[PDB]
Amino acid sequence: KFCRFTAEGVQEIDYKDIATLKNYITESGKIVPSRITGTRAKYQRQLARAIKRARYLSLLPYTDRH
Amino acid sequence: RKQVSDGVAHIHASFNNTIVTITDRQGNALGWATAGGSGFRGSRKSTPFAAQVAAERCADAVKEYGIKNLEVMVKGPGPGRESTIRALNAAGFRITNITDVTPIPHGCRPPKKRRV
Amino acid sequence: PVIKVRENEPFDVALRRFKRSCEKAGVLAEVRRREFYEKPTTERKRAKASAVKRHAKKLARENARRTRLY
Amino acid sequence: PRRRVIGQRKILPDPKFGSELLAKFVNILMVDGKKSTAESIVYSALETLAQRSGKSELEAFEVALENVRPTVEVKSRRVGGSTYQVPVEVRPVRRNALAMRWIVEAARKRGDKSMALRLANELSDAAENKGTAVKKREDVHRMAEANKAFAHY
RNA sequence: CUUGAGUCUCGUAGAGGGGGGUAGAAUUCCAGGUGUAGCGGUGAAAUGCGUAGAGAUCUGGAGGAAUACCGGUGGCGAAGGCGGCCCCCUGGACGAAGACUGACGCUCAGGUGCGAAAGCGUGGGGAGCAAACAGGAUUAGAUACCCUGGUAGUCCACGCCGUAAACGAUGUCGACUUGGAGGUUGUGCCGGCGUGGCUUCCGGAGCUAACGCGUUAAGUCGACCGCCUGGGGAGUACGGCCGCAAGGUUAAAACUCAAAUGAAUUGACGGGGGCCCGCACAAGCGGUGGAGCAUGUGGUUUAAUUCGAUGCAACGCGA
Ligand SMILES: [Mg+2]
Ligand SMILES: [Mg+2]
Ligand SMILES: [Mg+2]
Ligand SMILES: [Mg+2]
Ligand SMILES: [Mg+2]
Ligand SMILES: [Mg+2]
Ligand SMILES: [Mg+2]
Ligand SMILES: [Mg+2]
Ligand SMILES: [Mg+2]
Ligand SMILES: [Mg+2]
Ligand SMILES: [Mg+2]
Ligand SMILES: [Mg+2]
Ligand SMILES: [Mg+2]
Ligand SMILES: [Mg+2]
Ligand SMILES: [Mg+2]
Ligand SMILES: [Mg+2]
Ligand SMILES: [Mg+2]
Ligand SMILES: [Mg+2]
Ligand SMILES: [Mg+2]
Ligand SMILES: [Mg+2]
Repeated sequence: KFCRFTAEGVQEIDYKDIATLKNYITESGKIVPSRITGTRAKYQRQLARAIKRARYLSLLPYTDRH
Repeated sequence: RKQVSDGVAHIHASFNNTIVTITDRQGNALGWATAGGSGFRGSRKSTPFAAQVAAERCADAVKEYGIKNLEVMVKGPGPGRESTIRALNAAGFRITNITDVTPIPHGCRPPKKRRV
Repeated sequence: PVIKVRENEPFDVALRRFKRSCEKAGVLAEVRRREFYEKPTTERKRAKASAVKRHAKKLARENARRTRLY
Repeated sequence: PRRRVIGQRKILPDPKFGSELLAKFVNILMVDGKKSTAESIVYSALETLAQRSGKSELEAFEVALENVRPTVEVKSRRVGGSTYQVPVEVRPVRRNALAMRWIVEAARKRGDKSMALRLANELSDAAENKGTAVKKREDVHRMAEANKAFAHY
């Protein structure tokens, strides 16, 4: 488990932080469930909100078959 | 007529049939074979063995192009997904890649459920 | 599920890597679910029925540790 | 049956050639419990089969079995109301049982007069892939090829 | 007067709502390239599509509609409902520390508003799906189920309709009455110790006809409202009101029955599930059904063709 955003006192997940964001998407570009990454429900919503913002700016891929 | 030595095998594995198309890397189809055209009709057509025979004929059908290595793009849920890839390796192609390209809407309304 | 056949990997292990990579992505699970329209009423019932049984099995297993068979 | 409990029944070996294989052939040929009658037919066919190829009494019967023994057959099975014929590998003991049975029923429906000769002509025909038994073998094998797709439950 | 009710200050989470914009995937179609004989569909088929070049694959374009993953007996909303991302307008809930008002409250017939889907009107749009419809099957028949297509509709704007198993089949408000395990969202003090809101399951007393409910009560009580009085006839007729219509709403009676009903119990049954068995299948061998005759029966005939047995379990049976 160990939601790392609660342990590091995060306040926003900042879609620009691609190094952090790529740890929560699979090889095919899909958001990983909080049941797998142990993220707490509050930050998982911010995490998904951040990832969809980075996908729009092409900082992250929607799929692996682009 | 023309030599290539670098092809892509598109396996189209549906529940009812398997279509094997060997294209060149720019997508120009060199040859193709289907399970339905291999002498398998109806129930036989949807079998991994029939899809295997389809790959054997598509390897023969693109023989004069001298293809040495091949990429494998598998599309669809049908029984002849993995059956076709082993038959393409068995024919004598060196498989460079195996990728899934099955389309997923992120879409249109699917047809209504069958009441059988 | 993209697989690159790496250097000095036999085919059978490389093909096993492909089937495993496809199941993690759930491509076959997603395809079968999308071939027929699922009413919102039924997609919510199957969602509720899945949770209700996974909860009951968790409860009914825990008291199995509290009970002997012989 | 629903419970395996089928220890076979010892079978004495052919009195003349001491061949446990050939005793079963007599048993397959036998009618009405008339074993003495069947052994005479088998013995007079084997001598005729031997002196027609000169090989020997026993392995002339063995080389005919080779062309009749199946290696694969279909078993019935229904899936959606329709019947799926599933090819299945014949085990070694049943390969001999089918070979002997095919030869005898191939012989029985022949035009020769005496079954002794009538059998030897079939055992001779199978020696070069010509008779009805080898025809009945190739008919089984092609169906196991036509139905080869269904080799899984 | 301040405890009920409300106002203010700081923050929190949220698919709450209305407007606008935009992204990626996918389907379809259009044009072009490669290519050649099938594709599609089914339990199996056929209708259909294809040598006028399909399907497959690639390139570019058009268009509509829905937002995979996240996603969660998670969240928000009075309910109906609400899900990509961004902006604009806007509603509510909640928490901490106080300040303020000073019963300003609760409930609510009539009335007003909101209210899924289908449907109606006017004008757009139309990819996919798909009532109607057409064909192919299946079938004794098949106004179906299945297949191939396919129009209204589904989408947008504005208006109407006002009904749903609109369900927690559980009116709203307030108080009190053992616990356990979670979810979600604040907050205080030092992962621990508390304290609030909402929510899921289990369970005690109690209650219940039982099933079950059980601090989110179906427990113990108080305030107000709605509704019921056997089944059918019937939420029907007539009338009124409402609606463009479809219809909604309010709402009988004659007549008829002696029950209708709820919950649980024991069986039996299921084209429910699980586990077993049996010449039950499977694997084999020999028969019967054809022939002649023997024998029994049915029927017919007769003066009488004595009576009885007459699915399995009568018919070389009483005999
Ligand atoms: Mg369909
Ligand atoms: Mg009120
Ligand atoms: Mg009223
Ligand atoms: Mg509508
Ligand atoms: Mg309209
Ligand atoms: Mg119009
Ligand atoms: Mg249809
Ligand atoms: Mg009603
Ligand atoms: Mg409900
Ligand atoms: Mg009601
Ligand atoms: Mg309970
Ligand atoms: Mg009425
Ligand atoms: Mg009226
Ligand atoms: Mg049998
Ligand atoms: Mg007879
Ligand atoms: Mg009588
Ligand atoms: Mg009597
Ligand atoms: Mg009688
Ligand atoms: Mg009896
Ligand atoms: Mg008897």
